[PDB]
Amino acid sequence: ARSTNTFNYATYHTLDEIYDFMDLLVAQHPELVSKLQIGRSYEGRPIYVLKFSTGGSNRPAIWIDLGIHSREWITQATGVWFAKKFTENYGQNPSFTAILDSMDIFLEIVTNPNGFAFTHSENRLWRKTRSVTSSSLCVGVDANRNWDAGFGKAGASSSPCSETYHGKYANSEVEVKSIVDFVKNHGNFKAFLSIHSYSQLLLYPYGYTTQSIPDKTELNQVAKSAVAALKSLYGTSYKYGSIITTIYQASGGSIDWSYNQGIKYSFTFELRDTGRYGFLLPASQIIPTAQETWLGVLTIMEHTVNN
Ligand SMILES: [Zn+2]
Repeated sequence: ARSTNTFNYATYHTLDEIYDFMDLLVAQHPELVSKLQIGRSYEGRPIYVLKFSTGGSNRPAIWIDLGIHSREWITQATGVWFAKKFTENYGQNPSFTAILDSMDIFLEIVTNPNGFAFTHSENRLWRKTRSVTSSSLCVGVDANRNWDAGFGKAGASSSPCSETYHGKYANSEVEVKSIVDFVKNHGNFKAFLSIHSYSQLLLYPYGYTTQSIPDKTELNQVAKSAVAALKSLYGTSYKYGSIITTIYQASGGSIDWSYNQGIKYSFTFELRDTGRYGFLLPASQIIPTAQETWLGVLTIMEHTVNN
């Protein structure tokens, strides 16, 4: 509440608390962290990105988004923890410090702020945006089916009332197009990580196609390493693979898009658990989730700085 050291990372928070936290961190570490507004949500909420940088030009960067599906509360929670951890670990952990000395990290903690507020206000299990309009009484888009990556192919629904509605057209959702513009403008993203829950998967492209990416040996080996790393803290077991082979055909996804933009290190995380609590993960599992998931992200970041 009054500092990042006082903020309770072991509980779920509302939108206003997470936004206030962003200000606390920026005030506490003005030299390392910048808050960027890359857009406004459908219902006009600021869309915020935290930039961690040690200086430089337009340094190669890591993108990280969390909470694009609003009900996956473990992701926004992890996302606050990560932001603190970046400030803690800089100059303490030789490895994280070599990363920030050369690369920037862009972290979007609440990708889908309207959906998030709605999970607090009215429906805990809401996952879509809150865009209206058309020939429908149904609200919102699945923002992870809205990307220009096999948009409107099988693996996404053309029904507005669907939980997997893709939207009217690729990048209809302002929460998506804001990211698109942001990353295309920057032009120097090397990794792109989207954070989801649940089922304990690490996934690389594609969802939308059975085509093998050209980088599949490397991405596979990276995913293997990062899952090994993650499991080392608490024994938490992930599976890894391409989206389409591991789950099922899915179109308009984040990672397919970023990989098609030439961002090679494009991974999605589905965090704990495997279905005991599902989206309603106990607050007592926040910090352990955040701590292990860090070891997996770190591993990918290392690989990135290195290739
Ligand atoms: Zn999700």
